[PDB]
Amino acid sequence: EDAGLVAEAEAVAAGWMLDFLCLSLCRAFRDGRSEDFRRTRNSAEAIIHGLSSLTACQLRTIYICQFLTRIAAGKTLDAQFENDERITPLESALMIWGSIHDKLHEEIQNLIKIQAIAVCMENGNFKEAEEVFERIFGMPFKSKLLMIISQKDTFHSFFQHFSYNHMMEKIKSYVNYVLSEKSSTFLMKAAAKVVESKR
Amino acid sequence: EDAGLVAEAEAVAAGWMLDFLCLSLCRAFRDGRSEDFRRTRNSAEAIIHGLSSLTACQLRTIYICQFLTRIAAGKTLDAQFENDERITPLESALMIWGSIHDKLHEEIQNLIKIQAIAVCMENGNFKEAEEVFERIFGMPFKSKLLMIISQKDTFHSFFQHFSYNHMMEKIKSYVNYVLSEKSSTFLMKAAAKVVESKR
Ligand SMILES: CCN1N=C(C(F)(F)F)CC1=O
Ligand SMILES: CCN1N=C(C(F)(F)F)CC1=O
Ligand SMILES: CCN1N=C(C(F)(F)F)CC1=O
Ligand SMILES: CCN1N=C(C(F)(F)F)CC1=O
Ligand SMILES: CCN1N=C(C(F)(F)F)CC1=O
Ligand SMILES: CCN1N=C(C(F)(F)F)CC1=O
Repeated sequence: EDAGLVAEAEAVAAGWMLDFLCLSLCRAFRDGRSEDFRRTRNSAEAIIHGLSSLTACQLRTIYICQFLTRIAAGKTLDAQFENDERITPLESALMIWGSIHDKLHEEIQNLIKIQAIAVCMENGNFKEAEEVFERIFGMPFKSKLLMIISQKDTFHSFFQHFSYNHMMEKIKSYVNYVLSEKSSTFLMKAAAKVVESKR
Repeated sequence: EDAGLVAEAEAVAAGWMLDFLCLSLCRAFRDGRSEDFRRTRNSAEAIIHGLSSLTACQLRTIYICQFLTRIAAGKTLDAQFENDERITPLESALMIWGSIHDKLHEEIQNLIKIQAIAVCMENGNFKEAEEVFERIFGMPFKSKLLMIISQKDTFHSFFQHFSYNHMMEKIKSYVNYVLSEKSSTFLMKAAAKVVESKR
């Protein structure tokens, strides 16, 4: 047995597992299956430790997984992430997005920027909403948005175009493109072939 | 797309990933690669959540993984496991082993029974050594073993036959049999084929 060849095969399999888990995470996110998403994300983070050197495609795959994790936790009331990063999950999703269709990219970017503030207002945390606003936008629009937060004007018309549902719809359209690109990756294709043979 | 067929294919892939991770864990245990073992074990525990119904073979695979985890942590000074289970890792390995070659099975069983006491003595925790003895053996041999613990006779000749190294050697021989049985499982075989094609 050659330890070097065994290690290379383990890295090849880690690559296959990463694509399979990204495809699973994308489907769980699209379907709103939060518990399945939570389990798949735990598996993706563990499997990613099996790769020490990533290709450009593999880097894109791990950042998509990290991005969807932060979007899925967008309205969380758990302070552990913010205690570590000193920013909210939607702000972290924005940092990832900023690296990784320029029109769709810009639309998602602006929806996340506004919703990073709006989810704080929805949760009744207006001090955090103003803190998020200062980190993102620290202009008449900026003054209007500052007045909205100041007056706790959670249902201002500004949020009809920049809504939580519009952010989720645009992100899900992007997820459908990731789903198509990865739908024929090795592991899921072999697994689907096994299932189709039993019917 | 059929959610039912997608879920079935995810369970098929979880089965393949479980066998691959068991094979990896066995090799890391045999090689003494503790950090690789730690990462592989984290991946196996996450992947196992993708199966809700296990076959008899899959149950054997998860219990082998759980068993080797407790053998690998046999000399641990971390109290979190004992705080939860109120037993030591070697005692938990014994519980799993008791369910999972009757001669080799009995030899491993008795080596773990003695070493569950001996690792406590090695660590200078003789109160735990006596507590482990009472849980396992609570007879002249029992009286001799009780006197050994009482006198802190860590290097008594009794431990030459029932040594830590003999326990690890017998367990590694059993691990080599698991390694052979799983060496041609789907995922590692496909991965090895990819690596062999690049040379
Ligand atoms: C319905 C959209 N959605 N999907 C989520 C998860 F967790 F499944 F990815 C959270 C979330 O808001
Ligand atoms: C940086 C840690 N991490 N890894 C993640 C994933 F999904 F890629 F495994 C999500 C996440 O927060
Ligand atoms: C699910 C664990 N987790 N929480 C994160 C965030 F930001 F979404 F809250 C990142 C991360 O790894
Ligand atoms: C050398 C034998 N061995 N392997 C171990 C691990 F962690 F790699 F599985 C711990 C241990 O005592
Ligand atoms: C019962 C939790 N657990 N799962 C393990 C493995 F390896 F099977 F994933 C080891 C372990 O202690
Ligand atoms: C590695 C985490 N862990 N520790 C265990 C033991 F018993 F070995 F200490 C079981 C388990 O799941």
